[PDB]
Amino acid sequence: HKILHRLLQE
Amino acid sequence: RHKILHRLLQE
Amino acid sequence: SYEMTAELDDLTEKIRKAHQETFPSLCQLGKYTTNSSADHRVRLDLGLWDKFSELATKCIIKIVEFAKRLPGFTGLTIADQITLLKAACLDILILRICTRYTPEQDTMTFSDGLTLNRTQMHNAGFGPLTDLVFTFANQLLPLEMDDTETGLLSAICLICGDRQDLEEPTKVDKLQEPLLEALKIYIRKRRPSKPHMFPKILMKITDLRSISAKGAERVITLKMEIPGSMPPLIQEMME
Amino acid sequence: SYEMTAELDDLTEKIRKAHQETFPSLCQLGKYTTNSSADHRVRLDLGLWDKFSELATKCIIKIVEFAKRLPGFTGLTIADQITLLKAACLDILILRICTRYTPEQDTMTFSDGLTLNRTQMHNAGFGPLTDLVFTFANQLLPLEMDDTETGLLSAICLICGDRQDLEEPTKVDKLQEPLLEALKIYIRKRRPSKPHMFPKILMKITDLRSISAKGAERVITLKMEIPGSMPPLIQEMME
Ligand SMILES: O=C(O)c1ccc(NC(=O)c2ccc3cccc(-c4ccccc4)c3c2)cc1
Ligand SMILES: O=C(O)c1ccc(NC(=O)c2ccc3cccc(-c4ccccc4)c3c2)cc1
Repeated sequence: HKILHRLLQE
Repeated sequence: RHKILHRLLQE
Repeated sequence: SYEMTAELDDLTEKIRKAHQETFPSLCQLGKYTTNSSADHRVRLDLGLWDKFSELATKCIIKIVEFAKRLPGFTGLTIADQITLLKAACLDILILRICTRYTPEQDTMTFSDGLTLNRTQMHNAGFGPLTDLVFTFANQLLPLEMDDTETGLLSAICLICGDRQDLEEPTKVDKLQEPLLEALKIYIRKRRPSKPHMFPKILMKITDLRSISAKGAERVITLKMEIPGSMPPLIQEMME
Repeated sequence: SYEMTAELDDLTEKIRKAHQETFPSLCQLGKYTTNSSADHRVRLDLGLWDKFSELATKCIIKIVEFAKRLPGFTGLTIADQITLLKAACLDILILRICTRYTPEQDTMTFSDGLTLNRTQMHNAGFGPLTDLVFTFANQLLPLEMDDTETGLLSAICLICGDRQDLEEPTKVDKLQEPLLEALKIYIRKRRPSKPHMFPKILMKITDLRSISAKGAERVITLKMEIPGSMPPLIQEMME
């Protein structure tokens, strides 16, 4: 995952 | 057009 | 004597009995094994299928007798009784087999005593859905459900008002209500310790519907991998 | 007629705000329709699909946001946050669009106002699932859930400790626990009559699971009909 990681780590 | 389940229902 | 208390104890009893008398307990079954494709995992063991499909068919028959024992079920329309059976048949097949699971040997036991391991279950027809079915069986033991809980839970699957193409959804729906109450009351009678056990047990139906959805998709895959037709009744329930 | 349930009402309020602020209420949107293939059903309308897949991407983003709003969710490891999201995502996508159903017009509205009729939902990418999803929408109306109950439900769904490949499943169970008692209570306060509403609403998650299961398979089929590739976020959530 590239997106979920970003979106979650904020 | 199976006829089993109905027969089972009827007993 | 309070009325609803009385009526629910009645319902609870009729369903427990209708379950015990249509589905033997893992403890009262004389097990026995077989060596057919027991060590390695293959596409399909025609030998195991035949026997699995025969025992499943007889369980379906058993499940049908269970429904007829449910208060109000033969009060529905025949389209609806038929419809409900076809839509919950696989749900209950899953539930029933998963309560016949033995952890130490990693195996499941049919009604004639037959005891197949995880590999044989796959070879019998579970295929790629095997581990999913077993995992659910593991997440069922900690609940240590009994004849009554397993029974009511099966009746809830069977008496579902949200099933499609029902002639009288509302009647079927009001019919499910007493069951939901009995399960709550019983679950609390049993374990007045763990209080949140009602929604936990109840929501195991979430797992059932998911496995059942994939089971139906699996059955269709089997339908082209088997060198013959499935038993006639299974055909019907899967239409 | 009730009692104090303090730090559970505060939690309940957190869930309602989290929901509303990430999901515009139906009555509060600027509806607009489209003329594209509104007449007859088709395999897939590239035009409708384009906007739909974009609104799907966006709704997923709002879903992730709604998650980070749920107390403790951010406290879980990144791996468990992802595992929980990937398992409940489609279940909530379904839930949301269904709470945007207009019974009389037989339509659904997205968060940009876009309002499609049953046939256009079909052509947007619903295919065989159209009637099934729409049936679920109609089954929700008679419950008259509000944003609080809808948010609480979506939360219970996401925060489920039975998911596979989960590292701290009891940490998750603990988080879910109050969301259950929070719902149980709020329904009792919001309704002083019909007392069998907690179960009825609660096991609508069961319904979501069926659709979400059959839904994933639709998502597989779609990649076989699509001009290019699935929105990266959609693939990331469905693996
Ligand atoms: O005690 C018995 O005799 C008994 C108990 C459970 C079963 N369960 C099933 O037959 C069963 C259980 C789980 C299943 C999951 C996915 C697919 C099927 C299935 C059903 C019909 C034909 C092929 C596969 C499944 C079938 C059968 C017999
Ligand atoms: O407020 C919005 O704008 C909004 C609300 C719900 C959604 N819901 C979905 O995208 C959705 C709802 C139900 C679905 C049922 C089966 C399959 C999909 C699906 C998901 C991803 C790609 C293709 C199909 C489904 C997708 C999208 C946007």
